[PDB]
Amino acid sequence: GSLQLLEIKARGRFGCVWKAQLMNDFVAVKIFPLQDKQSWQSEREIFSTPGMKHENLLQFIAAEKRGSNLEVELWLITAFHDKGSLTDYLKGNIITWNELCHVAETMSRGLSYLHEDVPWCRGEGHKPSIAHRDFKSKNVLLKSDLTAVLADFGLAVRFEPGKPPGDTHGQVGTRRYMAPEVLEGAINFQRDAFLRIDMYAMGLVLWELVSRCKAADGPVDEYMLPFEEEIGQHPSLEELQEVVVHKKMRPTIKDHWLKHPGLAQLCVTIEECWDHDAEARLSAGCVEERVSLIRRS
Ligand SMILES: Nc1ncnc2[nH]cnc12
Repeated sequence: GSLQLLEIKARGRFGCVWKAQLMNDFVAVKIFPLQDKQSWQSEREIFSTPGMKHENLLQFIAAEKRGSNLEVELWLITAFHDKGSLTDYLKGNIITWNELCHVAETMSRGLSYLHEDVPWCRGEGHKPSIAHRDFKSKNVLLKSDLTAVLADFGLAVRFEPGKPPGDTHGQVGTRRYMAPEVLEGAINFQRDAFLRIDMYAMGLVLWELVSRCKAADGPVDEYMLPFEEEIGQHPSLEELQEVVVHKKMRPTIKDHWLKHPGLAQLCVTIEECWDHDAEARLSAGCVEERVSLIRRS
């Protein structure tokens, strides 16, 4: 190769992302140990679906089966986004209202577009809807200009009559971002149903953005993960089930945030996104449109 590995950037779930050098540029190389072949094959099949060339989805370069028995590593080469992920960005920066609006609209744009069935993409073919299945601020990367890029499709599932998937399990996502349906183990293998599970998680990602924005007044608090403040960064299926399902709670929307006309309307939108009733949640496309028209306020 002229592929030259440089440094570890992210420790992913089933794989590990290296900054790497290719030709005169950088590329991200995710390395799967050989027991995670089926995450590498899942993830490469998603990237290989028609119409996945899109400004707000991570871009695919190559998948390499580096060898034969017991030596085999599985490499997946995508574009490298130096600015990194949204969660670490939020960890170290407080963002402007224009930046929030831009990351919110491009992030819902890339999600609505993942979610979208496109009868035909020229030279390529049918793009079915795709549910992410692990949507979170770790999995939203950021361009130089803060444009959102969705990443990490190792759990994504296509809704394509006739091309079925492999083993698809019920509770596969990061626990903190799990819709109550999911926590309770109750999930129809239907497109609308999975989409709405993604939308509950984008709701919490929106919250995270709002929580580190300069909100024309009060001080801005240090970044926390959804529910890190209520239970832990981690604690289990059982505590989330209390706080999220039984007691009905969500990350606090601060009173003083409501005195900004933009943030007031974005929080209304968040609350519809993370509604207990799955059927009451907005689609990604309706969030993209909302965000656009709030910017315009
Ligand atoms: N985790 C990551 N951080 C930065 N750039 C990436 N490009 C692909 N994955 C990436």
